[PDB]
Amino acid sequence: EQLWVTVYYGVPVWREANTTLFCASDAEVHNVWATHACVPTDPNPQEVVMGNVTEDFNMWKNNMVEQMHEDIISLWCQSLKPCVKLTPLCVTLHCTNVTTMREEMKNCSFNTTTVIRDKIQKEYALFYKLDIVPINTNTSYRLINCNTSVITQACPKVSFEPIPIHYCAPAGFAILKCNNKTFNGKGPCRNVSTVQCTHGIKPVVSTQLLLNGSLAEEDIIIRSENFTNNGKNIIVQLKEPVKINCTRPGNNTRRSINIGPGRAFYATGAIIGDIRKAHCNISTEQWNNTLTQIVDKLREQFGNKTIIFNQSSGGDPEVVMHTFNCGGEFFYCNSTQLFNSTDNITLPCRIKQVINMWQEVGGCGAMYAPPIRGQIDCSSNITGLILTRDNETFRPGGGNMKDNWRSELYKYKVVKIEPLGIAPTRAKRRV
Amino acid sequence: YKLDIVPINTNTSYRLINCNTSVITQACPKVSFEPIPIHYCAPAG
Amino acid sequence: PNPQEVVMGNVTEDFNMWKNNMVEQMHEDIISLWCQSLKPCVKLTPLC
Amino acid sequence: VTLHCTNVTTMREEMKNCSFNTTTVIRDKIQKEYALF
Amino acid sequence: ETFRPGGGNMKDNWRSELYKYKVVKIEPLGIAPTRAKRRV
Amino acid sequence: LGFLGAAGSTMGAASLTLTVQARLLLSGTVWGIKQLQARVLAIERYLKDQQLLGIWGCSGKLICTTTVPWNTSWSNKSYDYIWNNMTWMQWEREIDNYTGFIYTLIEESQNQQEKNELELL
Amino acid sequence: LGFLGAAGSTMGAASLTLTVQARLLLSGTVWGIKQLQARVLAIERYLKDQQLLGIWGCSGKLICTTTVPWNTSWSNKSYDYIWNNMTWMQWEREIDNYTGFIYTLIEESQNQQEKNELELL
Amino acid sequence: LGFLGAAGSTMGAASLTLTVQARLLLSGTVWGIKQLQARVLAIERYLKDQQLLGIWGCSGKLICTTTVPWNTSWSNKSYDYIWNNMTWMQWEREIDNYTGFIYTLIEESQNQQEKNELELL
Ligand SMILES: *[C@@H]1O[C@H](CO)[C@@H](O[C@@H]2O[C@H](CO)[C@@H](O[C@@H]3O[C@H](CO[C@H]4O[C@H](CO)[C@@H](O)[C@H](O)[C@@H]4O)[C@@H](O)[C@H](O[C@H]4O[C@H](CO)[C@@H](O)[C@H](O)[C@@H]4O[C@H]4O[C@H](CO)[C@@H](O)[C@H](O)[C@@H]4O)[C@@H]3O)[C@H](O)[C@H]2NC(C)=O)[C@H](O)[C@H]1NC(C)=O
Ligand SMILES: *[C@@H]1O[C@H](CO)[C@@H](O[C@@H]2O[C@H](CO)[C@@H](O[C@@H]3O[C@H](CO)[C@@H](O)[C@H](O[C@H]4O[C@H](CO)[C@@H](O)[C@H](O)[C@@H]4O)[C@@H]3O)[C@H](O)[C@H]2NC(C)=O)[C@H](O)[C@H]1NC(C)=O
Ligand SMILES: *[C@@H]1O[C@H](CO)[C@@H](O[C@@H]2O[C@H](CO)[C@@H](O[C@@H]3O[C@H](CO)[C@@H](O)[C@H](O)[C@@H]3O)[C@H](O)[C@H]2NC(C)=O)[C@H](O)[C@H]1NC(C)=O
Ligand SMILES: *[C@@H]1O[C@H](CO)[C@@H](O[C@@H]2O[C@H](CO)[C@@H](O[C@@H]3O[C@H](CO)[C@@H](O)[C@H](O)[C@@H]3O)[C@H](O)[C@H]2NC(C)=O)[C@H](O)[C@H]1NC(C)=O
Ligand SMILES: *[C@@H]1O[C@H](CO)[C@@H](O[C@@H]2O[C@H](CO)[C@@H](O[C@@H]3O[C@H](CO)[C@@H](O)[C@H](O)[C@@H]3O)[C@H](O)[C@H]2NC(C)=O)[C@H](O)[C@H]1NC(C)=O
Ligand SMILES: *[C@@H]1O[C@H](CO)[C@@H](O[C@@H]2O[C@H](CO)[C@@H](O[C@@H]3O[C@H](CO)[C@@H](O)[C@H](O)[C@@H]3O)[C@H](O)[C@H]2NC(C)=O)[C@H](O)[C@H]1NC(C)=O
Ligand SMILES: *[C@@H]1O[C@H](CO)[C@@H](O[C@@H]2O[C@H](CO)[C@@H](O[C@@H]3O[C@H](CO)[C@@H](O)[C@H](O)[C@@H]3O)[C@H](O)[C@H]2NC(C)=O)[C@H](O)[C@H]1NC(C)=O
Ligand SMILES: *[C@@H]1O[C@H](CO)[C@@H](O)[C@H](O)[C@H]1NC(C)=O
Ligand SMILES: *[C@@H]1O[C@H](CO)[C@@H](O)[C@H](O)[C@H]1NC(C)=O
Ligand SMILES: *[C@@H]1O[C@H](CO)[C@@H](O)[C@H](O)[C@H]1NC(C)=O
Ligand SMILES: *[C@@H]1O[C@H](CO)[C@@H](O)[C@H](O)[C@H]1NC(C)=O
Ligand SMILES: *[C@@H]1O[C@H](CO)[C@@H](O)[C@H](O)[C@H]1NC(C)=O
Ligand SMILES: *[C@@H]1O[C@H](CO)[C@@H](O)[C@H](O)[C@H]1NC(C)=O
Ligand SMILES: *[C@@H]1O[C@H](CO)[C@@H](O)[C@H](O)[C@H]1NC(C)=O
Ligand SMILES: *[C@@H]1O[C@H](CO)[C@@H](O)[C@H](O)[C@H]1NC(C)=O
Ligand SMILES: *[C@@H]1O[C@H](CO)[C@@H](O)[C@H](O)[C@H]1NC(C)=O
Ligand SMILES: *[C@@H]1O[C@H](CO)[C@@H](O)[C@H](O)[C@H]1NC(C)=O
Ligand SMILES: *[C@@H]1O[C@H](CO)[C@@H](O)[C@H](O)[C@H]1NC(C)=O
Ligand SMILES: *[C@@H]1O[C@H](CO)[C@@H](O)[C@H](O)[C@H]1NC(C)=O
Ligand SMILES: *[C@@H]1O[C@H](CO)[C@@H](O)[C@H](O)[C@H]1NC(C)=O
Ligand SMILES: *[C@@H]1O[C@H](CO)[C@@H](O)[C@H](O)[C@H]1NC(C)=O
Ligand SMILES: *[C@@H]1O[C@H](CO)[C@@H](O)[C@H](O)[C@H]1NC(C)=O
Ligand SMILES: *[C@@H]1O[C@H](CO)[C@@H](O)[C@H](O)[C@H]1NC(C)=O
Ligand SMILES: *[C@@H]1O[C@H](CO)[C@@H](O)[C@H](O)[C@H]1NC(C)=O
Ligand SMILES: *[C@@H]1O[C@H](CO)[C@@H](O)[C@H](O)[C@H]1NC(C)=O
Ligand SMILES: *[C@@H]1O[C@H](CO)[C@@H](O)[C@H](O)[C@H]1NC(C)=O
Ligand SMILES: *[C@@H]1O[C@H](CO)[C@@H](O)[C@H](O)[C@H]1NC(C)=O
Ligand SMILES: *[C@@H]1O[C@H](CO)[C@@H](O)[C@H](O)[C@H]1NC(C)=O
Ligand SMILES: *[C@@H]1O[C@H](CO)[C@@H](O)[C@H](O)[C@H]1NC(C)=O
Ligand SMILES: *[C@@H]1O[C@H](CO)[C@@H](O)[C@H](O)[C@H]1NC(C)=O
Repeated sequence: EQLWVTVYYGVPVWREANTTLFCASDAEVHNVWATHACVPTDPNPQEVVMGNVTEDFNMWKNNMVEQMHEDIISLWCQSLKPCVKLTPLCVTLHCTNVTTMREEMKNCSFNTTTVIRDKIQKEYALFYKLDIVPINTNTSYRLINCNTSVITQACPKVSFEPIPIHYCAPAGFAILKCNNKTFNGKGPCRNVSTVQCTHGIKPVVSTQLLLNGSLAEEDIIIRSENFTNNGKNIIVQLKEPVKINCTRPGNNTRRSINIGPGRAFYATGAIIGDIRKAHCNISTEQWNNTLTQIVDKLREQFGNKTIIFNQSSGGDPEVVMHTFNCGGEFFYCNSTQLFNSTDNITLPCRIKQVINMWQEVGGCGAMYAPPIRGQIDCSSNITGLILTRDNETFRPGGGNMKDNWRSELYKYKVVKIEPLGIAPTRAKRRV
Repeated sequence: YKLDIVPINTNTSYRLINCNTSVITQACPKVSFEPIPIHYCAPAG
Repeated sequence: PNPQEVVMGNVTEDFNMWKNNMVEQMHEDIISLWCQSLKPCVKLTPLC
Repeated sequence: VTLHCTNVTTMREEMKNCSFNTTTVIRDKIQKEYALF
Repeated sequence: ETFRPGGGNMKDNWRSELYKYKVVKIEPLGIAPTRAKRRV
Repeated sequence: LGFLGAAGSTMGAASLTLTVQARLLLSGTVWGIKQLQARVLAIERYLKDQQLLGIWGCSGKLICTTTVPWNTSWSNKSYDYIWNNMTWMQWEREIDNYTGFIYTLIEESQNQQEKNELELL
Repeated sequence: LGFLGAAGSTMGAASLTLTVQARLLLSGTVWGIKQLQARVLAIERYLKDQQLLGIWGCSGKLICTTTVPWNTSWSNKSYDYIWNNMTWMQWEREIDNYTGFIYTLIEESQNQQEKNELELL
Repeated sequence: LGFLGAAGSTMGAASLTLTVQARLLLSGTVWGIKQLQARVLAIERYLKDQQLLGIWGCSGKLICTTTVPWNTSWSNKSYDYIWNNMTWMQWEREIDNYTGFIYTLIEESQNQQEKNELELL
């Protein structure tokens, strides 16, 4: 026929396009995660229900995580520069036994800067054995990271609690979320939906244990492209969250040193409570409850008590011991009992002030939190779990940063609109 | 000047009035200080 | 270039002096100029 | 800093093997390193 | 006439490559007489 | 219904979602720099799409009447049968590798009756 | 006369200042960052107001002919009597708490005759 | 042919390069800041030119039919003789020192029939 053409604008057509994401506070003086420059308004998102869409999601290839991975490093590293720095403090410390507070505490002397530039007074402050490293016989003791990179002090007013945030692309972009908990997303989602912006996601940092995560619908999901992959390994979503509690009831005082002009370096004062190391409290039957679930499902993907949980060989402290973050502290819990294939069991935990977690990932000064004057008594949930494949034996692992955030962005993808389209109709109304 | 300097030995222990509180910076000599008039007005719309 | 200063008429408009934020907007502006004009300059320390 | 800086003990011409009295990495205990210039 | 090496000014080492280039601005607006008054 | 509402709905009778797609296309520290490279992108995205509509003599109508007829090289698709059961996703994929030629052709034709308007009076 | 000229002038016969309001709407270190968050804001301010006009089928006309009639819930105002002595400031305040419905309703009608245009031929 | 193609071609019959000029007008660290004050300038350059066309009632047509006639103060140029041999760049130079009056005068006439449209019905 004498078929003409016409163009329809505003029609739904898609395309995958890497781009940037916004931040939404959804909510208080400062915070390491900004949450103040983020747009707070989320006026009743539509969460429009799409249907009959055979859309494919790729979870390894998705770059929302990679875009977010660089964002987090930027926030931490950029939130440290506009405040004091430890140096000059990593001079050799005339440092001896403790005169009684004990164990890691190694009451220690400085012999460093006065405040009036020149005089140099011999002040002192406590330190932990993990923080301090040997280079005299047993007095040559300095900081563990002064040999490698400059050290910066956490800025006291800056908080650390993981205030939830939301990510979403600007206008002209859409977010695809398929609402059905049976997807190890590498193929088609059917019940897809659009949301104006992402729901609550809490940027928490840990290793081998994901805390304060999504609420499971009484289902256990394991997502990995190749169950026999030689690289990255199993990622687990757990049962209804289990109440895990950790605390260090070691009430401390706060000491001011005035390391330099308008600097006011801080360090642990003393102990006036009871010598009780940090510990974590998990229920005794919960770990068996989740055990039987993953075990029964593991019999399908893997050959069917032949299941053995063994500790990692070692090589990196950031991986061997479980990493915690509550109340501004940074615990290091010996995870022997968690993965031994096993009242209120007690899990030992140590504390080290200086952490270089953000020095080996993007590169800048190592961080160390100042002591907190009050109690912690921090309680938290647990919804994720990480294991590695070597009868089949599972061991703790991870290491790579891009693991702790894959458990919450599996059901999200950035998509580009293509409103242009051509259709044939009748035409030639014009000249 | 006496106002700038503050006492901390007997009468020579005299430092600056603000070294013990905050860092001190010097204005560059080229930077002027006269209050040149300015105008404030919003963008289009 | 030669502002118009157009004159409105018969307008009953209320102006709030305490509540206006032009001053508050400009108050932070002045601090920014002063504080940001000193960083690219020599620092007295070490001299105290 | 002023370099306790002498002739060359052979390297020659513009090479003037030289000492520093540096500041060391432990922020104290200056060590007397050397290098060429 | 004797020639000697010189220069000194930094705006010499790059003049030899941008002699045949020029930034220009477009002026898409124009007025043309025609027949009109098709509207009201 | 709403932002990209009725995406899986009918092929041709789903025009009710045209207006809701158009309205939400533009109106809707570390983050601040990111916001600058998040809002300018949204602006030119709307203008780039509006650029094609404006030059073709079909600005702000949601229907773009033209004079260039169909060509055998695109595809053979019947009327009223392909227009009730077909995924609009796949339809664009069929023409994407050959979509770009139409934009130049329409403007070449759009300039024809543009000149004849003065001549025809 | 000029920028917002004749603001206090008549209600209906003060249309002469429509064009001057439109031209000035967009054409017109510490401050550099401020200017960046001062010029983009001006751009979207023009586009956001232009977005509503474009979708309603009255782009670039200064008059928006429509099909949706009045509703009793807005107000009872006579013709040629309310239109010669009333503060336009107060006029907007009356409906501002219910003006949001018009934008969606007009679009729901603007798309109707868009479809009928092809059908009516 | 292309970006500013056929610039030296005929005076009036070179309309074929009108559309190619319009499409390329917008679509197309140390330098990151430079890029920010390089694309916003590109955007407003398109809008500023588009502002004049939008208010004159000739948006997206490539012609602007008006009612204001010629004036003796511009120049005396014949038809079909000046329109086949003359540099367009030189043509603009003659009126550039008096071009500004046209923009205001046209809209004073554009707003006229805008009112009469409702009156004439
Ligand atoms: C998974 O999610 C859970 C739930 O959020 C989370 O547990 C929560 O941890 C946070 C810390 O990370 C806890 O919040 C802190 O709690 C204590 C005590 O506050 C409680 O008790 C007082 C008693 O009066 C109540 O008023 C109060 O509402 C709480 O119930 C405090 O140490 C903390 O307050 C300080 O931090 C705030 C945020 O930065 C500041 O706004 C506030 O001013 C306090 O700091 C100031 O005062 C201190 C006083 O000593 C001083 O030392 C500081 O220098 C500063 O001046 C804070 O409220 C929260 O209670 C936990 N929630 C529960 C239910 O236990 C898990 O941590 C999380 N998991 C992971 C891994 O992150
Ligand atoms: C870490 O080690 C350092 C170095 O040893 C240590 O610092 C010491 O603290 C004690 C705290 O008592 C200081 O001793 C005080 O010094 C003067 C002496 O004139 C007085 O203020 C005090 O005397 C009163 O208190 C005594 C009890 O403490 C009474 O016996 C006495 O009668 C007075 O009432 C007291 O002697 C001492 O000077 C410092 N030393 C240095 C070198 O700074 C610190 O306590 C250790 N920290 C921990 C946590 O163990
Ligand atoms: C958005 O852009 C990013 C890059 O800016 C895209 O991710 C990257 O995609 C490229 C291919 O386009 C990948 O390159 C290939 O990677 C490996 C390197 O060993 C190898 O296969 C090839 O030699 C090649 O270099 C790259 O790996 C990949 N990832 C990264 C981190 O760069 C991404 O696809 C884009 N996103 C979209 C279109 O949604
Ligand atoms: C901080 O560093 C200074 C560096 O001068 C230390 O000064 C040293 O103090 C010790 C005693 O604490 C002195 O030792 C004694 O000195 C004399 C002989 O010089 C004599 O009394 C004894 O035989 C003994 O050696 C030492 O001389 C003195 N100087 C040096 C260079 O070491 C100071 O002790 C340090 N303070 C802290 C808290 O570490
Ligand atoms: C800064 O200082 C630290 C602490 O001294 C340096 O650590 C060094 O680490 C290596 C590798 O582990 C040690 O070498 C050998 O390691 C094992 C475990 O002890 C064993 O084979 C030997 O006993 C030996 O220690 C080394 O001793 C250790 N210290 C030094 C002074 O080399 C770190 O490498 C230093 N960083 C930089 C950038 O210089
Ligand atoms: C495909 O995904 C959509 C969007 O999530 C699903 O619609 C959702 O269906 C559930 C179950 O009926 C609705 O939950 C109900 O909501 C209210 C309380 O909010 C109340 O009726 C019930 O107590 C229940 O919680 C949910 O509202 C609804 N979501 C939306 C946005 O309408 C749909 O079921 C999914 N389809 C399939 C086949 O899985
Ligand atoms: C780095 O600077 C130090 C500053 O103390 C230099 O130490 C100086 O070393 C020289 C020998 O190289 C010493 O000279 C000898 O000292 C004593 C008398 O004090 C005696 O043995 C001799 O009569 C001779 O004078 C000197 O005393 C010592 N101190 C000073 C203040 O000069 C060091 O040499 C410098 N290192 C380098 C590599 O330049
Ligand atoms: C496709 O799904 C829609 C809802 O999104 C439903 O109305 C329609 O009947 C489905 N079509 C088929 C062929 O299953
Ligand atoms: C003293 O320090 C040494 C060396 O670190 C340690 O082995 C010992 O246990 C400490 N003794 C006491 C009584 O604290
Ligand atoms: C949703 O998940 C259920 C439970 O596994 C499954 O039976 C159903 O087919 C899924 N529906 C989809 C993807 O539309
Ligand atoms: C998984 O990895 C193993 C080991 O490399 C390989 O033999 C196998 O083919 C992979 N599976 C798939 C589905 O590609
Ligand atoms: C832990 O999960 C439970 C599930 O019911 C929820 O009610 C609770 O708020 C969660 N706790 C936190 C701190 O998110
Ligand atoms: C810790 O000790 C300090 C000593 O001043 C006291 O003020 C504070 O209340 C104590 N914290 C407790 C009991 O949690
Ligand atoms: C952990 O603390 C929570 C909150 O107080 C409590 O409900 C729970 O019983 C505790 N866990 C155990 C194992 O007692
Ligand atoms: C863990 O592996 C080690 C060797 O790496 C072995 O000696 C040990 O018995 C294993 N433990 C368990 C509980 O399987
Ligand atoms: C954890 O404790 C076990 C004994 O319960 C011990 O063998 C192991 O070395 C400890 N691990 C660490 C990292 O301290
Ligand atoms: C765990 O059980 C012990 C039993 O002695 C009890 O004292 C303790 O309070 C319990 N922990 C909780 C409820 O968190
Ligand atoms: C409005 O102002 C004009 C002058 O701008 C004046 O002539 C007229 O009387 C005023 N109207 C009223 C009601 O005051
Ligand atoms: C289709 O396009 C081709 C390529 O430009 C052209 O030769 C041909 O005449 C056009 N028409 C048909 C009916 O193929
Ligand atoms: C056009 O496609 C139709 C599809 O039904 C087919 O019957 C016909 O043969 C095609 N024509 C040519 C020339 O390929
Ligand atoms: C669409 O439906 C018609 C009518 O039943 C049928 O002839 C045609 O094959 C269908 N097309 C597709 C692609 O399923
Ligand atoms: C690419 O163009 C070819 C013809 O050249 C076409 O067959 C194909 O469908 C297009 N799209 C692809 C390969 O995605
Ligand atoms: C006015 O709007 C209401 C609410 O939508 C509607 O029910 C009614 O029919 C409309 N018309 C009149 C005349 O009230
Ligand atoms: C509408 O308002 C007018 C104002 O004059 C009033 O006379 C009339 O009664 C009102 N109608 C209703 C139904 O309230
Ligand atoms: C406007 O003027 C008319 C005619 O004089 C008068 O009836 C009416 O009340 C006036 N309205 C107001 C609001 O003053
Ligand atoms: C606000 O809305 C109310 C009714 O909801 C209306 O009476 C009032 O005029 C509106 N405007 C105001 C209070 O400025
Ligand atoms: C030309 O413009 C002038 C100046 O505005 C005006 O007086 C005159 O009437 C216009 N017409 C002619 C034919 O000159
Ligand atoms: C207008 O210019 C033409 C150019 O040919 C000339 O002949 C004519 O005399 C001019 N008219 C006036 C009034 O200057
Ligand atoms: C243009 O050509 C015409 C016709 O030959 C001639 O009369 C006229 O003088 C020419 N104009 C110029 C400016 O050369
Ligand atoms: C400038 O204006 C004058 C008259 O004011 C005119 O003669 C001239 O052609 C214009 N253009 C120039 C000098 O480029």
